[PDB]
Amino acid sequence: MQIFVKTLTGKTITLEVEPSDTIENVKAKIQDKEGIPPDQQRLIFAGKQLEDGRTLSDYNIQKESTLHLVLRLRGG
Amino acid sequence: KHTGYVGLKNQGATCYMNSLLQTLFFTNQLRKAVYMMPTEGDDSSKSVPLALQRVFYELQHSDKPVGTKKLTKSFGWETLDSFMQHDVQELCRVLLDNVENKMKGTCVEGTIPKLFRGKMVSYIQCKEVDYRSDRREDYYDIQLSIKGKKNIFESFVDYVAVEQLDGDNKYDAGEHGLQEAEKGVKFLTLPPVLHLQLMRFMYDPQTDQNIKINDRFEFPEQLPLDEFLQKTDPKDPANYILHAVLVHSGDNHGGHYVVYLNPKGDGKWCKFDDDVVSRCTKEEAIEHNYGGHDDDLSVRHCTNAYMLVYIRESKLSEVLQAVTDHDIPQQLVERLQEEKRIEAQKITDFENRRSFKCIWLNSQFREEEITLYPDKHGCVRDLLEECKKAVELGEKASGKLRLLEIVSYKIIGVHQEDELLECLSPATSRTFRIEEIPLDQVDIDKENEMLVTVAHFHKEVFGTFGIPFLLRIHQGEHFREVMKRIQSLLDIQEKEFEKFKFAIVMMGRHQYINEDEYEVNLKDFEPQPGNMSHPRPWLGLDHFNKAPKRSRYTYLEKAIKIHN
Repeated sequence: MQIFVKTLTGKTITLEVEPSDTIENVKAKIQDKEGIPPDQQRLIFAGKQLEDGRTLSDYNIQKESTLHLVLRLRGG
Repeated sequence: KHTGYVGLKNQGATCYMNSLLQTLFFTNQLRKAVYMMPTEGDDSSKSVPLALQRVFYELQHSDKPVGTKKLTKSFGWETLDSFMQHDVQELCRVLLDNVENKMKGTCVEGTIPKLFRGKMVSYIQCKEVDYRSDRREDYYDIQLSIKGKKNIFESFVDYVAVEQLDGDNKYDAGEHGLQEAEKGVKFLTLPPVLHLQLMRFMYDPQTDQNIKINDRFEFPEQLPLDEFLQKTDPKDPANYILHAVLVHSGDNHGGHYVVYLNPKGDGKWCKFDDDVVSRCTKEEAIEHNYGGHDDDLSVRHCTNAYMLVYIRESKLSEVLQAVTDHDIPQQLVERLQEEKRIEAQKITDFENRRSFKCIWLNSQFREEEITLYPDKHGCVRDLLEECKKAVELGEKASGKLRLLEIVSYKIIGVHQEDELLECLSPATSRTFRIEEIPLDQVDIDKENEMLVTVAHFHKEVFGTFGIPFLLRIHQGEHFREVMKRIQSLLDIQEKEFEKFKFAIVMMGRHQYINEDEYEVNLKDFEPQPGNMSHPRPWLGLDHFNKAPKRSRYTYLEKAIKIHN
């Protein structure tokens, strides 16, 4: 199934994935296509940030769902 | 405080958490909901909602900065996580989800979505085929693109702007395979509370790493949003008021967070910087966080707004409804009140202290420089008592000390033992002195006596010097006795004493007093009928000094002449 990710330039890219794919697998495909290291990407869907270790089916992500990619501004 | 509200203690690198906590604390409808969560059988160590109830309770009731110590512990964090620098919006997405799930099965269930959840549509049209797809999704925030846009208006325009699904991003229409398509997004619902995340980062190909975008980006005070809805509403326009500005100073993965708010919703802004709340001006919360100032380069360059919080004009009253103690359940107030009492039992592991440099006046009436280490969130009594076990106490004496604020060698007031150390003036002009109260000034007679300020000066009333001191004066006393006391307080030679002169001083104007008329009357040392934050009149001593000196300045000096 094909999902969408909104990138850091606000453009929509496609990803070919399966429901059993883990979040890390999805991030690896985003790295392959966009170049962003997995350890800096965060994916937001329906307000919940997707968590490493869980799968797309856990979040009811389906064909044509859009994920929002962001990165971090750390402070302390 | 100086503002009504108080801040939060920093554990090490918890400024993002303090900022976000203040943001949610002034979401009054959410605070009222959090108070109502069932935490009666919950363990303090493992209850996120209960820890949130504690932080909210203390932020409402206390007037000293609030610790978030238990809050990170309930997250399951060790103390190594208390020095982690994190993203405030990431913490928002995790905390709000965790609490929304914990509110499920309770009475305030669905509160977070009612306040933050919105809906949007993703329309997809194929360019070469009759295939139109339709997808409705939820969201709790909006990631607005920053680079190349001038203000929020342009960034919302670009968000709903139609994008092209071309080349390697062809649309999988299933039947017709990958097709060239057009993707568009429109808004169906804008929640009562709008969290906007400014996408302040990009990939820099020159350094092969991600970079914070410190360019200029304007956000309006009033936000019109009916332009970007699919179906509008003439009876309820999507008009928003700015409620919070989360500012981030610094690097991509390091820096410091601050939060600006107008909690009441009226326009009276104030700044929350960890354990310090301080009023400010609307221009400091808005215009000065557009940022993208690359000139005169200091922190300002990478200091700019990161997260914006708007509230719908028509929802301002329900979201910011006032919170009394009739909104707080009994068992929570008593859980926390009876929770503190177990701490009057318990030397090690203290604390985020500050260094306090001041003058210590001894029993022999001479000065000693001393630097103490009190709790930054402690009071004056803590500082005085901290002094008592760092000095000699006199063999026997009053044993009670006092703190004086001295500007220009005059005592301009005594500080009560209640005053919090944070509210002491940090100005350069101020010098604080701790001295032991003399015996005749401990329990002084109110009707007849009074403690007056004495200071030295030299022929000009503003040319003050030496060491000021407090002197007890008795009603109707003959002045030769007051001089008798003053002399027993300086202890220099008898010869220098008759040279003295004595005067009453008020507002630069001064009147000398007769040493032989003996006229002591308390009415002469009292202000103008109405004034007390007006300089207290004081008694001045006129004579010559013993003072330190400084180098000779030449390297070509002095004169001026035009020879022709």
